[PDB]
Amino acid sequence: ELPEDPKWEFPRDKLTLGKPLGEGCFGQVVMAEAVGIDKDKPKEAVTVAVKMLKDDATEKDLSDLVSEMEMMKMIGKHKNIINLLGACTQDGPLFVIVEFASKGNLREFLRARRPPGMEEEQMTFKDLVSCTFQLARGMEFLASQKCIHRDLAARNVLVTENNVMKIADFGLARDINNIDYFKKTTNGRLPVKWMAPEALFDRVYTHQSDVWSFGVLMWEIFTLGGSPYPGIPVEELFKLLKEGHRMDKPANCTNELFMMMRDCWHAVPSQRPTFKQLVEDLDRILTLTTN
Amino acid sequence: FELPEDPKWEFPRDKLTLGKPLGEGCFGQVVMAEAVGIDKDKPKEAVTVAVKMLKDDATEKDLSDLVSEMEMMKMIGKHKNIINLLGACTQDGPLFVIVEFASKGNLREFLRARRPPQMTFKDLVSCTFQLARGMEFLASQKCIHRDLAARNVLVTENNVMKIADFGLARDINNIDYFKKTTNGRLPVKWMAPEALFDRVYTHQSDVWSFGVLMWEIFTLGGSPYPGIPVEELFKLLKEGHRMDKPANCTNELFMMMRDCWHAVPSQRPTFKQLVEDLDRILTLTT
Ligand SMILES: Nc1ncnc2c1ncn2[C@@H]1O[C@H](COP(=O)(O)OP(=O)(O)CP(=O)(O)O)[C@@H](O)[C@H]1O
Ligand SMILES: Nc1ncnc2c1ncn2[C@@H]1O[C@H](COP(=O)(O)OP(=O)(O)CP(=O)(O)O)[C@@H](O)[C@H]1O
Ligand SMILES: [Mg+2]
Ligand SMILES: [Mg+2]
Repeated sequence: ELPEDPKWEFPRDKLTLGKPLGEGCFGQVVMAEAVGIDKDKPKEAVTVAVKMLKDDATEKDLSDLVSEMEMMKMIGKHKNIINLLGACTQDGPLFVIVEFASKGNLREFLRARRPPGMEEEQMTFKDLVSCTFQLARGMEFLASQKCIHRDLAARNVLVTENNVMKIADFGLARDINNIDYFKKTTNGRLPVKWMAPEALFDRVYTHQSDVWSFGVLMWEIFTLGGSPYPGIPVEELFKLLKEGHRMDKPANCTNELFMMMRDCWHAVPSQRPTFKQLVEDLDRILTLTTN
Repeated sequence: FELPEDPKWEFPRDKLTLGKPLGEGCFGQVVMAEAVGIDKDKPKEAVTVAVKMLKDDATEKDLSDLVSEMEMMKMIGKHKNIINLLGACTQDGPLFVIVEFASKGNLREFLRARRPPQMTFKDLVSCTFQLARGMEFLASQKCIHRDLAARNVLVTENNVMKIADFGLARDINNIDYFKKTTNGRLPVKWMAPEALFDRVYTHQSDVWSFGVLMWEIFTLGGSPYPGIPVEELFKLLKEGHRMDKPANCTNELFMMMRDCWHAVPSQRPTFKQLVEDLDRILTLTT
């Protein structure tokens, strides 16, 4: 029932499962040591992350984990994407082997480095811009691979030992050319506070709906891991989005970067910047920083 | 989005004092609260309650499921072995679904906490009987739970077993829902073969789940199909694989589990038959 793909298959006896990285809703992720995984360096144990099902897994949990594996095969290598390293798909549970990011998700990373008195090492304004630029490059790459993430948010970004930002969690990602999928998708399982109005109301997913999400990701970054639409329950966001409600400027944010967020949140999707435009604009801001 | 007001279930927000979170869920949050007017007979009286609500990262489906859960609980009458709806805050704010507090939490953790390195055989039979009575009542209210398991049973300060988590429960008369259900969101290890392969949900699919619940109880919160990943259960169920007898279990109670797991749904006992058979075992025990 699981697909065979010999070029991605990693032998189970070379994989040593270690500490769980969090107890998980639709699966479990565990630290592991993989010995041959780097073909250049056989006999060398690489620390990896292994996504697998839990005991109380649903049919949909297995579907989603297979889809996530296949979506990662279809997406090329990029510096700012969590890349597939391998899979165990035969004579046992499904293991999807991905790059370990030692510093965890970006939400927790930002929150851990907050200055005191909002209610370890601090991030500079330049660091937050570097972060945003890196993620813009990741999404420009994804858009070019015909991939809509649909679940872009700080909690779905991972940070490596070298502070490289990596887009992760491709379980909800779809090919923009998947007509049949988009024609029948009923009730959304995308966090409402990160959804483009057209995605929320009309079930329209494009790279431009990902750009809206990127704007919320920017807001998350410049609030040092704040929660969007603070004090507004999801229940009331529906009505507020239709009336053109938008978030206000974070503390760690210039008017320039806040106007970019506002552009990301244009009512008309084609009037939002492309990721390509976001990479160029952010590059210019990063080089003009003047610490 | 906006909910209609059902005046008989509406509770005013200013009478509800949210307290300690009882654990962050996957599709929502449950919090302890004090509700003062909640019992209409006793207006002055502060009742400790549980409040189900959305999280900040809530999906459209999370809101749907919380509304459905509230509506399903309205249809179900009061019963000692069911978590009952007490009220809802549905207007000018986030949806609060107010339910009976069970101080000792879910049955899985309760049993695991009392494992030898506290429960008698009679206690485990009492547990099973109580839950059989709960499900007999639900079946009679035209409710299919679909997600019967130890983690969806709550234990009160007085060790009363209460069936909980009606989020996935459906009315047998909900044909529109059953006609279009795509990929299941029900834990595979508790699903009747007909529910898993054919998307057929009946009281008899709940009876299969009850059998797994029995196995969970008599293993003191064990994990079903031990060492068998969900991935390989699909094939094993088609070949008629069934779990073996727990240590703390009589041949009688194990044969009842096996009956609950009959291949043919109509050949599985009804909850009514399970209540009568378990009553007899409870009175003949000790
Ligand atoms: N490749 C990887 N390297 C390091 N940490 C990773 C990782 N992939 C995931 N993680 C982290 O492991 C933890 C797993 O927690 P959990 O299993 O509850 O997932 P989650 O909280 O992200 C819910 P979901 O992924 O279903 O949206 C998270 O902190 C996640 O960011
Ligand atoms: N009415 C109630 N009284 C007391 N405890 C309750 C309760 N309803 C839920 N709980 C407990 O609160 C905790 C929060 O978990 P929650 O109810 O969100 O489910 P869960 O964490 O098992 C995953 P799921 O969302 O799928 O149920 C659990 O320990 C649960 O058993
Ligand atoms: Mg995530
Ligand atoms: Mg539960």
